[PDB]
Amino acid sequence: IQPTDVKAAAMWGVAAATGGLYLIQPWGW
Amino acid sequence: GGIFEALYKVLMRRNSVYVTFVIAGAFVGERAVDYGVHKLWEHNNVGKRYEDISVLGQRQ
Amino acid sequence: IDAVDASTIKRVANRFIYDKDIAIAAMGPIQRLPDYNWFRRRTYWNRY
Repeated sequence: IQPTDVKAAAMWGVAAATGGLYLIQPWGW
Repeated sequence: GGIFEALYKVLMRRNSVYVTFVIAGAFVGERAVDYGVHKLWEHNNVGKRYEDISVLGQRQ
Repeated sequence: IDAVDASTIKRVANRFIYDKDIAIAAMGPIQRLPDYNWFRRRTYWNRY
């Protein structure tokens, strides 16, 4: 379950990064 | 070179890291090319801008 | 022998199997056998 749990953690992190970028789009970050 | 192999081992043993890398590279290259084209545009034609008219504030 | 557990299996497999070249040889009615690129791409997963 641990490799699957951390795979899901990484996928959730990718999705969360993209969603945060959607919320605020700083040009010079 | 060996730097290519080092980059390959650092970034591509998983896939979500690859997706994140692609997104980050996109949203950095966009800014870099924007800066470059804006700077070249400013350089090409000096004196014509809106803040370069000598009488901008003499219709009060 | 009993000093080769799951972690060592994964380590050696990622040293020898994952994303490496192959050699094939086939004989007979092999007109329906997938081409080289199929096998070569199937040595890693994009799910993980």
